[PDB]
Amino acid sequence: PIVQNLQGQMVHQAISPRTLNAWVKVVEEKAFSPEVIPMFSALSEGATPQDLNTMLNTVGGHQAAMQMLKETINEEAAEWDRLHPVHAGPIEPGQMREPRGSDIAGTTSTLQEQIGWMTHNPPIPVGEIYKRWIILGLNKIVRMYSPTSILDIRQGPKEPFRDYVDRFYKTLRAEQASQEVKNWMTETLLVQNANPDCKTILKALGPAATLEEMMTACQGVGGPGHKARVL
Amino acid sequence: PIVQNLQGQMVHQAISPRTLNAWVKVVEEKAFSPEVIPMFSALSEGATPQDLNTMLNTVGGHQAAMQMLKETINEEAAEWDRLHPVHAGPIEPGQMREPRGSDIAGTTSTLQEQIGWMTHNPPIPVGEIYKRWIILGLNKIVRMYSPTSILDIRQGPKEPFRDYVDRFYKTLRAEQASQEVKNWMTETLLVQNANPDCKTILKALGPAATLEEMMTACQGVGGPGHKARVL
Amino acid sequence: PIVQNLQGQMVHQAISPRTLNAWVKVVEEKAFSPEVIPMFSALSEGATPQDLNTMLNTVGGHQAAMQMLKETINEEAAEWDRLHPVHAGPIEPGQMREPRGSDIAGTTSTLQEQIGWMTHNPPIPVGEIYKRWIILGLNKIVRMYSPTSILDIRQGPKEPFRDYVDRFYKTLRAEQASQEVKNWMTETLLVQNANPDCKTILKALGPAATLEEMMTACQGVGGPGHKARVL
Amino acid sequence: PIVQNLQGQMVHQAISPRTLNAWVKVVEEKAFSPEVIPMFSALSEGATPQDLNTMLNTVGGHQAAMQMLKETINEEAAEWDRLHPVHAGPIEPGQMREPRGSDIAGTTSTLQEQIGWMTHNPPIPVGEIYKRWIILGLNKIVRMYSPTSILDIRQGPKEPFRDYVDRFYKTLRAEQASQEVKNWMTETLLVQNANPDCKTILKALGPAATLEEMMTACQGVGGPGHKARVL
Amino acid sequence: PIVQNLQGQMVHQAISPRTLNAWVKVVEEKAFSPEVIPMFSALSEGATPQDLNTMLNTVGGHQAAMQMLKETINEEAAEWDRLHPVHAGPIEPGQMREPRGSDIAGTTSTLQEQIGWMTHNPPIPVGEIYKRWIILGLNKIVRMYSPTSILDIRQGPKEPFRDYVDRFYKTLRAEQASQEVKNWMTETLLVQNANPDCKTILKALGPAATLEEMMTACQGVGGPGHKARVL
Repeated sequence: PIVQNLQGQMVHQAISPRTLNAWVKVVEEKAFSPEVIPMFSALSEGATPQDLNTMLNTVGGHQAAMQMLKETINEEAAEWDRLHPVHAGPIEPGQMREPRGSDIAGTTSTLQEQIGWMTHNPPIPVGEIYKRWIILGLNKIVRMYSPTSILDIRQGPKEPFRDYVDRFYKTLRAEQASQEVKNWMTETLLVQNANPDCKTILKALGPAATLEEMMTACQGVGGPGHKARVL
Repeated sequence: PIVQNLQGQMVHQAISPRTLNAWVKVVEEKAFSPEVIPMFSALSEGATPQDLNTMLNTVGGHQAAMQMLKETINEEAAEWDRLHPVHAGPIEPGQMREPRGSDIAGTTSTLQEQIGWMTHNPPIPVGEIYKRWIILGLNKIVRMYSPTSILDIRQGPKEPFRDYVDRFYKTLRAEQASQEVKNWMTETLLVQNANPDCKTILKALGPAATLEEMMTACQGVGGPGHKARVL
Repeated sequence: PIVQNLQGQMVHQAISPRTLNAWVKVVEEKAFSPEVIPMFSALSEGATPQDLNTMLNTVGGHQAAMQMLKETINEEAAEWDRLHPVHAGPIEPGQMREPRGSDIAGTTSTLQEQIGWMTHNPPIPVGEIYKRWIILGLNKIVRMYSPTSILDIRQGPKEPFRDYVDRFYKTLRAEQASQEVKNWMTETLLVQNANPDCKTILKALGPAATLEEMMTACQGVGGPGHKARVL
Repeated sequence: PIVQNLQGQMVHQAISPRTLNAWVKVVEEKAFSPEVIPMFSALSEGATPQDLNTMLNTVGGHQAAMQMLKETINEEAAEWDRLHPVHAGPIEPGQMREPRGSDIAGTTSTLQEQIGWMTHNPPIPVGEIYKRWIILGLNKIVRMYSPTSILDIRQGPKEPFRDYVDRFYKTLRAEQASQEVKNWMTETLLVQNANPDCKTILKALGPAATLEEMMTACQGVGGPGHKARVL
Repeated sequence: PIVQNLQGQMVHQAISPRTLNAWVKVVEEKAFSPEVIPMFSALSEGATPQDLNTMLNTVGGHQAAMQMLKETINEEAAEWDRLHPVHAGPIEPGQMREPRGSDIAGTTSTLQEQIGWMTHNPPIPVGEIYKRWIILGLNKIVRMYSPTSILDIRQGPKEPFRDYVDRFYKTLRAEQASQEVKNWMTETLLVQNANPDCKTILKALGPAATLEEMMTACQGVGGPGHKARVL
């Protein structure tokens, strides 16, 4: 990634094994979970295409998803080719050539030419384009190895209301659908699969208008709320 | 290692005992498996010929593999002797001698004579060549200690397609043959040594179809498929 | 047949005795085969009616086929006489007469007259009209002798697909079907009159399998007599 | 077929019968095997599309394979048609008719209408493109006679090496492996799937070997006699 | 192939299907036999490298031997490449580009290049250069079928002299043998192991006598072979 940004934002240092082991511990245990996306992003803000490749090829497990990520990136580098009819040398004497999808993806480009674009004035941000495409793929794998299953879950007769709404709101985050389809998940699907004693409170006070009332309401079904596993 | 933080300037910083502790603990655990090869390249980025030796000899185990690398680096040292002369014209202050394959190996040279070639204008690539001879040399270990006959690969009787292709790539990564051969293993042996019902769906789909189509297919063969347990 | 030039000077010669010696080998071998229908065409290029009659007369055996043909062609002469518009007569100097079913046979036309119509720009293409009449009867010959039944054809229980699939397309080579129906026969009935063990695999491969995978199906169920030996 | 004459005019030579009798015999004897392929190509030179139909459709046996070729030509005529649109650009007195996919196939174009593209400048190459879709079709059919697994086949215990070597190279000729691959099968698989007593010498002699040296290897399996075993 | 004078206003036309058809009929009837190679030597005069490889390709059988010919060919071309290094390359009024051994083998030349060398002055006859290497490929096979054992081919007193003629001249000519080797071989394998009543006869003649006086020797000799001599 680039280092010493207050001094100049031009001088580099290779990806840290500490950084890679925290990615490799995510990629085992949390790769399929929505939280992958901001942790990856925070880790790889300021990175080179070389850095973005090196995190994924460091991974020893989940080799189909690493392949799924490789597919998404070619599918996107293929779109850059149909989007941009780019030429080989400089179209303007005195300036850089334009990057292609392969130069963006890190196949046809040295660390020097990658940071040549980012450091050139004005910059051309060849890893800010790359990291987007790994986020398309992280969204694609979050679906592929781990779909929502929101019909399947429900509140059982001795099961707590708060913990069931904690699951549903995680499931609804992981969901990639439009807003109106998810709005029905909250105002009908939740109300339908809740226990009937929690159902009265759901239908009275509106889940599209309050939730704090219903964290205090409905504490018989799953039993007293201070004896709960999460505390 | 060399570190840089200001443009045009090189400066050394000493190898850490904690950098070495991490190294020798992932060699104890995983040996020289592909998850270590771009972690080592990231560990040894700036590393001198003095420091590389320092990583090579701090390892206590896996000595047959280490010895197969000692044979490999000095074969390459032998080859640098073959294609370049020995430096033996007389030297003076303000005159550097040109490296032998052993000066590149660090096995007849002091830190000052090394960091001199390396911080030079324009620099001599004395740290990058030795690193290369270990990265080739680990690929050389990996290919022998690779346990799995890719020719004799077969799907589990209750196994899902999704774990089968994931196992398939993971195994194929350490096999020796050039990538055109890997590509045909992937077409051939994955369609043929899947479980019988699947092997027909891949024939209907096609051997040359896109990896999403192949990853999606064959679910519920061998009993129900399954997904990551983070919702 | 005539002699081609670019001089318009189109001289005539009698049919080659060799062209007939090749044909009277072909009539004995291949006379009710699908092979004889463009193979007649291949030897009768530039034919006058007298060359088309001469091929007919030079056959000694298979008189029941040459007779059923000659019937068919006389029906087409008679068809063309009902098509013909009666009594146009010599109402233009510089204008050839309109041809009847007898002129196209060669029955009320002399050889010189015949080459006239042909060598005219645009032609009146009498010999080709006759040839199409003959090919049209030769199709009717193959239709009436050769296996053409789609409900009689079937595959036995330990019978290769390789030999079946071949004599299926040889059945429908000879048969007439409109395109829409010929799609339906190849799709529907070829799979359906297959044996239970092949047929499940052919349900499996379906219309989704490409014809290189489809029409080589069933080799591990048909055993060593259904696989190829390698010569 | 056609000969070029008098400053770009072409004039027909109708086929020789002794050509036509050979051509149908080679298919009747060897089917669609490797050898027919350069011989069809030679039949295909100096001929318009309509002749190539007369030569191809004369095949009366082998009709499943001929469906697999025919449906290749059907498919390739669609690719070519949707590639170049007929009559949608600039047009004027004296221009000739522009060719569809149907016209290259010789379905919707006439004999001297096929020559009309051929005698134009720049000239259009209707024969060679048609000839091209047939040759690609005939490279599919050779693999119908070749083994479905080339890893699982092996030489029997008392079986000749000379047959074995024959069989492997004739296999590589059907399959049409990539260049990295092919070089790796003559080195690895041929060695591994020889019989264990043919193995011991072929490992020892190795794969730099010259073919006579290699063919005079493994005569020990035959045992002692007056005959040598390479014959 | 090429028609008219090679050192003249040479012309090149498209290949007869007959020439490939005829050759491979001979090969399938008679294989690599002494009557055969002189037919191939007669065809080659006026055939281009592309034509010469199209004949070699048109042979479908006999493939361990056809490989040994392609290997022997490349071994002549490798030696030729090294012997005859390239001089200067493309010359604008000069040679279009100059051949190397793989060009003359057809391997890296297209037909317009093969025709441009022969239509240069001095003409380079690449099929005449090619022809001799190919005949060495034909010959290389037959020396394989020939016994190499001098112990086994030895004369003895029981069997007639005519019958040692095939065995002798088969092994002797299995490679290039000089006069010095042959007189060693005629004494040691033949004339020293004759019948004792023939030995003094053949000893006054000596090893470099003619074969017709060795064959007609032993006039007035009784014993084995005396009813089986020509005189």
